Amino acid sequence: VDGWYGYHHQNEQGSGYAADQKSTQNAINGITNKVNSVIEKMNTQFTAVGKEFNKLERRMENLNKKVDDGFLDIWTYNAELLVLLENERTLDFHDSNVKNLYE
Amino acid sequence: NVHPVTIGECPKYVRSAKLRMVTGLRNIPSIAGFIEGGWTGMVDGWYGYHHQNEQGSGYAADQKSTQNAINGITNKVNSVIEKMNTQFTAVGKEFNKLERRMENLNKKVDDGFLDIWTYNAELLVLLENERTLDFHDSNVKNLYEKVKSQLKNNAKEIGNGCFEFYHKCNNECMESVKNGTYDYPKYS
Amino acid sequence: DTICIGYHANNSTDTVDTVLEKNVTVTHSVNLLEDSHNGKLCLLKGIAPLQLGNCSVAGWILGNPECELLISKESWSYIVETPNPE
Amino acid sequence: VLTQPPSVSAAPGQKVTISCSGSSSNIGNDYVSWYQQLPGTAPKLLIYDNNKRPSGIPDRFSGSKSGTSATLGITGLQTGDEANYYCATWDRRPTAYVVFGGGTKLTVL
Amino acid sequence: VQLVESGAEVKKPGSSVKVSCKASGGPFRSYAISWVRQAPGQGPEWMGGIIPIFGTTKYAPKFQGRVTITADDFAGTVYMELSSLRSEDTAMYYCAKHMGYQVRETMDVWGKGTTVTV
Amino acid sequence: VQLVESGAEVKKPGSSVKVSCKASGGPFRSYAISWVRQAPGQGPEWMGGIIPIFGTTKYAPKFQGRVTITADDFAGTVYMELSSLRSEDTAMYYCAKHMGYQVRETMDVWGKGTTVTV
Ligand SMILES: *[C@@H]1O[C@H](CO)[C@@H](O)[C@H](O)[C@H]1NC(C)=O
Ligand SMILES: *[C@@H]1O[C@H](CO)[C@@H](O)[C@H](O)[C@H]1NC(C)=O
Ligand SMILES: *[C@@H]1O[C@H](CO)[C@@H](O)[C@H](O)[C@H]1NC(C)=O
Repeated sequence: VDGWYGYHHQNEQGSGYAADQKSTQNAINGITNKVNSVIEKMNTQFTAVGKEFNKLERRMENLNKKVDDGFLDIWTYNAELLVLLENERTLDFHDSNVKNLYE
Repeated sequence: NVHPVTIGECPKYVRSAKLRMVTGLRNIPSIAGFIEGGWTGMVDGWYGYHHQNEQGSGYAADQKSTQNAINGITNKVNSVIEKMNTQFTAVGKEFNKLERRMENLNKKVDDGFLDIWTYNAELLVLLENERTLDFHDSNVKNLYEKVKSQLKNNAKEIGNGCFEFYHKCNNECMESVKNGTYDYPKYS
Repeated sequence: DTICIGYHANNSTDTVDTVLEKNVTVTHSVNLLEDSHNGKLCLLKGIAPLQLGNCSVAGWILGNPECELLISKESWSYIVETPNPE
Repeated sequence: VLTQPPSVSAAPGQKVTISCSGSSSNIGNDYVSWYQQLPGTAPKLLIYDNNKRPSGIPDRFSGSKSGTSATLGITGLQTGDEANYYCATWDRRPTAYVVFGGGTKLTVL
Repeated sequence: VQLVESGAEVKKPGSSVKVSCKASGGPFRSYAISWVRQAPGQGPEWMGGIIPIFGTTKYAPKFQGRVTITADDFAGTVYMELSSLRSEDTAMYYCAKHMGYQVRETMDVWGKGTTVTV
Repeated sequence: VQLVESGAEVKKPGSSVKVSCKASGGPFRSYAISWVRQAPGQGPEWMGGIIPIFGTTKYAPKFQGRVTITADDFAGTVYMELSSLRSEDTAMYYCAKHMGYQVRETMDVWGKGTTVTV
């Protein structure tokens, strides 16, 4: 319960579980760095409200709508792709850590 | 990152303050193998051997694996350069006092494009930097395994990246182990 | 009688950044960002620009009495204006 | 340096061998390459790795090296095979550098 | 791969001349680049070469001290500067490429060449 | 790394008080965070700590039952709530950080501290 990787030992005086404090620390360091980098790469939104147009200004309204929709599409794609791609690397990282400890 | 407004053949403008791409290895200046650290005495390549026998000792570089590493790194850098196109003439516009909505729309478009391109550049550099180092580590491991899969029982692995021969072999044996053509039956 | 496998090291002090790590010293690297200029207006492939000076676009195109010297110039590569023309 | 005969000549369709005798430092411990130079053009690589030929080189060109001396052999001589020929190697002892041969003029009859 | 040199030069004794070689393809190369020269009625002479990535430069003992070879990678150009010109420096210069990243005796691609007269 | 506590409080017996500690740097930390208190003329007393990622919380037998430690990670804040205040709870409180992710006896960074009077 006290870590991510560890040992189980059994000898004449008894048996029990223990956690490797050394490798868990590097794993935590890497994961924390990754999450902080992901948070930092995205900036906060400021005030952004809409505009108004009269009946003889339909082309400007359509251009405004096009710009808004395009930016929204691009940012949704970016966020989803980033999450999907990092999720696999995390699991590969954990597997490599366990294999390195065994070796 | 000098100015958004440019005339001629110019690089792309970003808000970043640092964009550096690694092409070499980790700098770990530590005779033992690769498990302890790097060798400052090996200068002509990225990976190599250190040999010690009755006639002397010395360093040498593996010309074969360094060539593939250089090929891959050069291809990666060229691809990164090619995926980004040069900026052409791009200057601003002017509006009068009754045209504030058009000015705000122009500013919004400019800011959005700048944000997107800054994000793209930074993410690309950050993601390629890790793959380069993993590539180098895999190359070193492959060289070690290729050498280990050629001596079999005629040598002892002492666990630091070095092999100790059970038989005695001169410079020709070393030059044959570093060659890929080593006669196991001859020294059995 | 002994053979060892190893890699390269030098005395470089350049550092790169990674998703999992920061501030990592490496042996070789390249810089992709430019942040310097010379601070002067200079020719563009052998063609000089048009400098207005005190004048604006309206004064240059209307024939302001203080913009006479601009009359003789009829080719340019770009136009340079002053932040607050008079 | 690498020494070659200054001039060798033979009839068309014959076989010609061009030699070159260096020392144990230049040829006796390194590979030899053979280049051809036509008048008004840059030298063209003929043989490398002491027996290998690049793509586009005909089979009638061959090379070998015994001990200290290397040999370039040409068969099926034509009128267009009259040019200068140079042997080059990678000398390495005090300060390594590329060394070219003296050159040999091949005249056809 | 094509290598293109700069134009011809006419210099005075005691002056210096810089020449450039441009290589087709990607800006970054995985092969070394060498400079060779040839006087009329004589044979080729190797001057020096440069190595990719590492950036090491090698020169010849005859030319050591007077020649300087540099490279610019983001434009794919190689520069050679020679100083203290004499009457015997009149020759034709080529830039040549190797198959590998190391400077060796085998060059497979040569340039047209450019003439330097004093 | 700098740790900043909240302001001073004046409470009545039987009430409850919540205090917060903010840590500089990235919102997510790789080290545990503990709370310590000291009465005037006495020595420090350890209250309890919290562990990153896992989220485990540990308390002291003296303070078990009355104290609650929570964390908010996306703002980088740690909260401590104490209830059933008495006259002996008047003391100065610090938030301290450990070198590792585990709660141990070695704390290397301390905060300024904030006073709670009853
Ligand atoms: C090394 O390999 C080359 C070619 O693979 C061969 O010609 C040479 O004889 C080998 N050297 C030894 C010492 O076996
Ligand atoms: C250190 O690097 C410098 C070049 O910046 C040069 O003196 C040499 O390559 C290195 N010297 C030592 C003693 O490591
Ligand atoms: C521009 O205006 C300034 C006023 O400070 C004047 O001194 C100058 O002569 C004018 N013309 C030019 C070409 O600068």
